[PDB]
Parts: sequence; C-alpha cells; structure tokens
Amino acid sequence: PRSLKKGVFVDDHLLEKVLELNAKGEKRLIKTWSRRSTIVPEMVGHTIAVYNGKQHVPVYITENMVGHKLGEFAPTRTYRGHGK
Amino acid sequence: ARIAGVEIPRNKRVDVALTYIYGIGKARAKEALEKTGINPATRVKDLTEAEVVRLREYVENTWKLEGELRAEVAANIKRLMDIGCYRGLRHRRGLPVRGQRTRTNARTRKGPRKTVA
Amino acid sequence: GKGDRRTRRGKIWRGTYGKYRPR
Amino acid sequence: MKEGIHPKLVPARIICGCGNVIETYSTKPEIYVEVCSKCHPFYTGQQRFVDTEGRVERFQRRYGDSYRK
Amino acid sequence: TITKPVDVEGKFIRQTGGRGQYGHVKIKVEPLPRGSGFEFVNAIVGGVIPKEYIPAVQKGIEEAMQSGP
Amino acid sequence: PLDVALKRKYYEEVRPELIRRFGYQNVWEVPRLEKVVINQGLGEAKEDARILEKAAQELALITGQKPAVTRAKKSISNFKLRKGMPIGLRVTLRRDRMWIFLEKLLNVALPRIRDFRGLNPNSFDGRGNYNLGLREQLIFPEITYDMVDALRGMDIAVVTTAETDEEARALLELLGFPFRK
RNA sequence: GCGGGGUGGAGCAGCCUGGUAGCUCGUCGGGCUCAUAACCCGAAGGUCGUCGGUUCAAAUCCGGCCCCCGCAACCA
RNA sequence: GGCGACACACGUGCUACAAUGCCCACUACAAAGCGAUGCCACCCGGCAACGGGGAGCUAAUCGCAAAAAGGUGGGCCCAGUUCGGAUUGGGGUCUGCAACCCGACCCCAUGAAGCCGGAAUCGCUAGUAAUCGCGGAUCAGCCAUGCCGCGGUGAAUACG
RNA sequence: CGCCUCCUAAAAGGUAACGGAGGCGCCCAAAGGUCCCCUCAGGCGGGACGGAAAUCCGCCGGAGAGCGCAAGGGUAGAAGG
Ligand SMILES: [Mg+2]
Ligand SMILES: [Mg+2]
Ligand SMILES: [Mg+2]
Ligand SMILES: [Mg+2]
Ligand SMILES: [Mg+2]
Ligand SMILES: [Mg+2]
Ligand SMILES: [Mg+2]
Ligand SMILES: [Mg+2]
Ligand SMILES: [Mg+2]
Ligand SMILES: [Mg+2]
Ligand SMILES: [Mg+2]
Ligand SMILES: [Mg+2]
Ligand SMILES: [Mg+2]
Ligand SMILES: [Mg+2]
Ligand SMILES: [Mg+2]
Ligand SMILES: [Mg+2]
Ligand SMILES: [Mg+2]
Ligand SMILES: [Mg+2]
Ligand SMILES: [Mg+2]
Ligand SMILES: [Mg+2]
Ligand SMILES: [Mg+2]
Ligand SMILES: [Mg+2]
Ligand SMILES: [Mg+2]
Ligand SMILES: [Mg+2]
Ligand SMILES: [Mg+2]
Ligand SMILES: [Mg+2]
Ligand SMILES: [Mg+2]
Ligand SMILES: [Mg+2]
Ligand SMILES: [Mg+2]
Ligand SMILES: [Mg+2]
Ligand SMILES: [Mg+2]
Ligand SMILES: [Mg+2]
Ligand SMILES: [Mg+2]
Ligand SMILES: [Mg+2]
Ligand SMILES: [Mg+2]
Ligand SMILES: [Mg+2]
Ligand SMILES: [Mg+2]
Ligand SMILES: [Mg+2]
Ligand SMILES: [Mg+2]
Ligand SMILES: [Mg+2]
Ligand SMILES: [Mg+2]
Ligand SMILES: [Mg+2]
Ligand SMILES: [Mg+2]
Ligand SMILES: [Zn+2]
Repeated sequence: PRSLKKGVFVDDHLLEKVLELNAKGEKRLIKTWSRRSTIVPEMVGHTIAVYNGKQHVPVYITENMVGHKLGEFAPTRTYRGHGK
Repeated sequence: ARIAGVEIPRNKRVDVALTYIYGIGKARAKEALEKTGINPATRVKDLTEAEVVRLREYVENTWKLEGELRAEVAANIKRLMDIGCYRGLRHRRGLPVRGQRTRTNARTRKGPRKTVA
Repeated sequence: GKGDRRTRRGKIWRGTYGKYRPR
Repeated sequence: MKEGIHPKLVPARIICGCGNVIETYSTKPEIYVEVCSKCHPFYTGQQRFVDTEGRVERFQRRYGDSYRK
Repeated sequence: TITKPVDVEGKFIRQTGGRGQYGHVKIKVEPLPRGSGFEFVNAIVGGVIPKEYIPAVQKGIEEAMQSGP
Repeated sequence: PLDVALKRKYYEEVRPELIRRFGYQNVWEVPRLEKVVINQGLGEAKEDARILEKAAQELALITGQKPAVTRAKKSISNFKLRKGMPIGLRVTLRRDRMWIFLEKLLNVALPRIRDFRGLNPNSFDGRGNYNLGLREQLIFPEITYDMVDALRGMDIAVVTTAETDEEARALLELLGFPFRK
C-alpha cells in the first residue's frame, strides 16, 4: 500500500464530482476512468461507472467498501471456466 | 487444553511450546517470557502453576488467538468475498490473491493436479 | 532457509536488512 | 444403587485458575481447572478480553480529512 | 442444407511409421438465410494450424459440399 | 439426600422467581427437573475394536454412575451394522447424582468448552425438555489429557416437568444455563 | 416350444458359492525417436439390459418385461 | 485495459526435504567493479522497512562495504521439527501523477507440499565439478531465482 | 407327477380342468420346559460426529410391527422382546 506521509489519493476530477452532487441534487451516473481512486466516505451510497477497458461497470457503494479502489469492483479478465 | 485453548508439549522449550498455539509466533514467544518473567530455557514439565497462570493469563488477555482469530480471519475473507472485490473473488474461485501468475504453478491455492485428456 | 525472510540467512540472500538482520 | 460397579462419589473440591473455588462432589476429591464460570468471558458480563475490535472496519479509518475542496 | 447450427470435429490422423497423415480441424456450421451463399471464416488463432494448410482445408469443406446427406 | 449447591439454589432462589413470572396456583405446577440422560451416541465400536469400556469409565467418572450398553436394533448394511452390535452407552442421572453432575457441568465444564459462545436457545423440545450435544470429553473436570485415547462426544438429554419451552427456558436459565441469544 | 445369453470403447472373466468388479486390446498423460510405429512408466472410463420382489446387503438369488444366439417345430 | 488469464502439458531455474544440519551471539580472510537532481559516513527516532539530519568524495583519498562459507562457544536431539518457507489475515516503508489489475521491502500471525523423486535424462577431467558470498549492465521502482562478471573453500575418477 | 397356502369353491364339508398365483424336501440345544419382567411399526419435535434410517430424550401412535422360510389364520389380556 501507499505511504501514509502523502494523503490518500483521489483523482480530484472525481472528488469534485462526488461533492458537487452532495449540494445540488443527488444523483446521476458518473462515468469514470479513474480506477486508481480510493473510495472516499463521501462516495457511499453512490453509483459510479468503472470502465474495464471496454464497458462501464455500474458500482453502487457501501460502508464496508472504503479503502478499496474502484478498480477492485470491475474486473477486466472475463473468465467463466475451463473445459466446460 | 491448558494455555490457551490447546495443551502444549512438555519436554520442549516454552519459546516454541508457546508457538504451538495459533496466533503466537516466535516473537510473541519472545515478548511473553520477559513480560511475565519466566526463563525460556525451562521445559513445560519443569514449571510451577504460578509460572503457569501468569503466562496463561497474560497470553490469553493480550492478543486474540485460536477460534476467534480464525473467526475474524474468515470474517475478513467473508467481507472481501461479500462486496465483492477482486481480492475476494480470488477466494471464491480459490486462485492466488496476491496477483501471482497461474499458467504454471499456483498448486497450493489450486491443490492436486487435474490432468486433462 | 534462503527463502526464509525471518532469518539472517534468508535475508542475506535477498540482500535486505531488518530485525532479523540488523546493520 | 448397585454395589461394586459404581465409582464412589465423594466431597470434592474443584479449584479454578482465577482463584475461584467450587464445592461440589466428584470421584476425585481435589481437581484443578483452566477457566470457569466466574472467569469465562461469556460468563463474565461483557469481558471482550482484547477485542471490542470491532466494526473499526470501515471508515473509522479516516486519516484524515486531508483532501482539498 | 441444415436446420440447426452444430459444432463438430474431423480427425484425420494415421501415425504408424513415418508415412505421415495429420489433419485436424474443429468447426461450427450454421444455416444461413436462404439464398445467401457459402460463407467461410478463417477464425484460426495464430498459426495453430499453419497458413499453408488453409487453402486446401476450404477446398475440402467446399469439395464435400457437392453432395448432401 | 445431601446438600449440593445447585440443588439448594433450585428450591430457595429459582422456584420463587418462576412462581413470580408465571404464577402457579399449586406447588407442583412449577417446573422440576425430572432426569438427565447421557448418551454416547457412538458406533465407533462397530466392527472396530468392539470393546470400548474405556468409554464407560469416561462416563463413570463424570457421573459416578456406570452406564448401560446400547445394541443395534435393526441390522444395517451401510452402517456396517449387525443387529445386537454394541453401538453405544447410556447413563440415566436422577436426584443428587443428577444435581451433582449438572452442577459441575454448568460451573466448570461448559466454559472449558473451546470457542463457547453459549448453548443453543432453540434446542427446546416443544414439550419442555432440552438437548445439548457435546463434541468431546476433556470438557469435564475429572477427565484429563492423560486418560484419553480418542475424542468421544455425547448427547445430553435434559428432562423437565415443564409443559412449554417458555417455562423450560426460564428454569434452565435461572439455574445458570448460558444461552447465546 | 426347449436351452444359453446381455458387465468400462472391443473381446472376455466375476454369477454357480450375496458383501469385495478382474484379463488382453483400446483411450488418455508422460517417456524414446528427426519423426512415426514398436516398446517403457503412469492414469482415467462400467456404475453390471431394464422394471419389481428377497435380503441388513443383489452384477450375483427369484418374478415380469425388451433384445440376441442355439435347437425344435414330427405322423400331417 | 491487456501482454502477469488457468482445466491443463513441456523446457529453464531457485528454494528445500535436514544433524556434514538449522537458529542466536562473539570474531576473522577476497577480488572486480560502480558512484555529482550519484555513492552515502556517523549521530539520532522507529523491533524494522525507511525517515529527519549531516561529514567526506568529480573519488588507489570519502563511500557502497557486512563479503559469505569458515573460526570460538552456547541452544534445539531426529520429530513434518527450532527442517521447510509456499499460502493467506492485519499493519506498515519507499519509488513514482498513480501499485485494483500489477510493484519491491519490512514486521506481526498463518507454518502447505516436500522424508531424496516412475520411465527417462544433463553437466563436469583440476583450481574444474560442488558449494559460499560479491559486483555490474538495464534501472524511477521492480516481479532477477535471469544474465554477464568476481574472488573464498575445494574434491572424485579415467582400466579401457 | 408327492406335500403346504390362497383363489376358483356357488356363506357347513367336499368339489375339476395342460385354471390364476406362491412355497416345501429344511431348521433351532434353544428358536425347547417353566417362572419373572417388558411392548411394537410409523409419524412429528429435540440431540456431537450421525446421513431418510446406528444410538438418546420427549409427545402422538390397538396394532399397520414382530411371530426363522410361502401363504393364510391367529396373536400385545402375547404366540412378540
Ligand atoms: Mg505459531
Ligand atoms: Mg509475484
Ligand atoms: Mg544450501
Ligand atoms: Mg525456519
Ligand atoms: Mg473532507
Ligand atoms: Mg507404406
Ligand atoms: Mg425448538
Ligand atoms: Mg416435559
Ligand atoms: Mg413359450
Ligand atoms: Mg461387453
Ligand atoms: Mg462360473
Ligand atoms: Mg460369489
Ligand atoms: Mg502413450
Ligand atoms: Mg532436417
Ligand atoms: Mg511413438
Ligand atoms: Mg435389492
Ligand atoms: Mg431379469
Ligand atoms: Mg434348424
Ligand atoms: Mg416319424
Ligand atoms: Mg499493462
Ligand atoms: Mg511475457
Ligand atoms: Mg507441520
Ligand atoms: Mg505430508
Ligand atoms: Mg518449522
Ligand atoms: Mg497483507
Ligand atoms: Mg501495481
Ligand atoms: Mg528423517
Ligand atoms: Mg540434499
Ligand atoms: Mg576438455
Ligand atoms: Mg546478484
Ligand atoms: Mg528462476
Ligand atoms: Mg367352501
Ligand atoms: Mg356351499
Ligand atoms: Mg367330514
Ligand atoms: Mg385342479
Ligand atoms: Mg419359534
Ligand atoms: Mg417361542
Ligand atoms: Mg427361558
Ligand atoms: Mg419410534
Ligand atoms: Mg430427527
Ligand atoms: Mg464418531
Ligand atoms: Mg403383522
Ligand atoms: Mg421367503
Ligand atoms: Zn476461575
């Protein structure tokens, strides 16, 4: 994990999008590409669309998933199984 | 089942006998013999119930072990599974979590080899 | 144990220091 | 009961570790014990021993409010 | 012409002394909207079957089409 | 009989609480314990090492009561089972012996259970009685590590003159049965 | 009508004598070879034609039902 | 985002299965190379990874730097172990916009297979094989157990 | 092809056919005498391993169990254990 010296990381072009809905009118569909962003407590209860290289994965956010990034919730390898 | 939930081997030294318990590596066996004041070189068979209760009381009250440990462990894995994140998706299936390569190897997370015709 | 990071020996091999190999 | 097939029961004393003393009966007039009902962490109110862990997972994590607006 | 898409195998392997003969091809075949024509997709990945053995693996699917079942 | 701690507790502390909660117009309407049956469900002595009266001294030190044998009713193929096969032990505890044993089982043994989160508050008969299943046997004070050879659990039948589980909960409760929920 | 039969992909044991499925080929993985056969190491595949009964237990004993071989079908 | 996929098969290796060993402390003996938004003494904080300091050096000058095996003594006593370190939980440290994919390191807990390998098969004839550490290219960091080098200890056998 | 059970068999008995269906050619030294005691199958609920079904506890359950083997009759107020 990252170094605690620097603040935890959020793209700021997204945290801007998280808070601006908190005041105007929650909520619509935030199409994101920043898989790198740690989930901020201000996101909870939102639906954000993590891209996987091809498509926008709907990700509804809850209070047990915070430290984890938006990337953990939209895999890229599509698998199914082997030998079926 | 003396200390903690599991009775420890006599004849062997206590800085390893105490490691014969889930949750207690050599270093927790390092620190639990200065803090309760007992010689590491003495055997479980060469103690006194004074030396027994001090240790048992200390060891059980400090960190969490045994079932509760495993419980929280599974709990942490169950959460990682629940959401569910990739980290926890690799527990569902049962492949490596810490991003290994799978093409070859990984036989520890995958078990005995299912040779295919 | 050259793979045992919890030894002087397993730490030498990887070329790192720690509690288990102090400098 | 039936003669000479039963383990006689005598005034026994079971001592626990936490200093607790039970006076019941047994086949062994004196017995020592790990944990019991005066010390066991289910039996003792709410002693969580070490773990009021608890639901620190999650966002107690904070550390901190260090992102600009 | 057919009335349900199938997926089938064709194993022409005769190995008993140098003499040779190895020809292996698994395919999907489906019924087109009538009047269509003969459609042939080289969906071979890489060189799993070499490039040179594909002209004459159409000429074998194509040839045997001259007589239905 | 003789003075034993849980027995005195029944008469002079538990009873009257009960009479409060449920109001009985007769002193016999008020829940008693009838008996406590221990059964080593067993079957580890089928075609294997048939004679385990090492189990029957286990039981006999716990209760001070030699148990009795149980034999296979119908013979059964899949259980490797020949009718009249010894497949277990049963000891029936009543009165002082019952009190003495139940006493030691609440005061020491049930806590000596690893990972104990409390007895199941759902194993009630629907008709007043309660049943617990113990998974091994070092649980009991008079049983050491240096006596064992195998881990045998056992089934505990707790039998009561209660008519409902409501009054069965209460009664066992008041005597100190630790229920998880 | 009388007899025998039906079990891994093929061919054959086990059935009589209830318990536990075996042999040779073939298949598959690995080996040797430039390669292929041969050969060497290793492995998987029946759930015993079906339905019913006996039994604690049925490929096995008993009944019916589908199928296949052999013999009979004469004085007329 | 992928080249890091995983039902599987092959090649090349590393680390092991232990007592000629493994762990902890005490103490020795190399070479070749590298180093100015680079090497980093020593002092201090932290069990540590590292961080805040801060001296020297365009370096037969100061430094990376301890070489390691080995030597002295002490502990474990043949066990899936004080052998083994894979896997997993939690916490961290640094590089870098950013470590979910997908980094390396630290420490805490976990402590799997593996008891010397079927058919088959490689290397080496002397400072070689075996074994032990060191450096360098690349390089922000690093998935290097790879590669190209360097020295320590140091064999066996060749009738034919 | 002899023997046992059922049906045909027309409510005593008996009653045929190359009529419909089974079974016997044994067994048990206790599976015999007697005394004493005990009551089943099945259903629901509860109980470590333990499953539909091993053993344990509860409640319901007149007999559907059991009675070595076919079937019938009989049978717990026992012929059952
Ligand atoms: Mg441990
Ligand atoms: Mg990796
Ligand atoms: Mg080595
Ligand atoms: Mg080790
Ligand atoms: Mg804020
Ligand atoms: Mg030819
Ligand atoms: Mg209930
Ligand atoms: Mg009752
Ligand atoms: Mg005929
Ligand atoms: Mg056949
Ligand atoms: Mg025969
Ligand atoms: Mg036979
Ligand atoms: Mg082969
Ligand atoms: Mg050529
Ligand atoms: Mg060949
Ligand atoms: Mg049957
Ligand atoms: Mg038949
Ligand atoms: Mg003829
Ligand atoms: Mg004639
Ligand atoms: Mg990529
Ligand atoms: Mg690649
Ligand atoms: Mg082990
Ligand atoms: Mg093993
Ligand atoms: Mg170990
Ligand atoms: Mg971790
Ligand atoms: Mg990464
Ligand atoms: Mg050995
Ligand atoms: Mg070796
Ligand atoms: Mg030469
Ligand atoms: Mg190197
Ligand atoms: Mg390698
Ligand atoms: Mg008549
Ligand atoms: Mg008449
Ligand atoms: Mg007459
Ligand atoms: Mg007749
Ligand atoms: Mg009889
Ligand atoms: Mg009789
Ligand atoms: Mg008699
Ligand atoms: Mg019943
Ligand atoms: Mg039940
Ligand atoms: Mg068992
Ligand atoms: Mg009957
Ligand atoms: Mg019969
Ligand atoms: Zn106590």
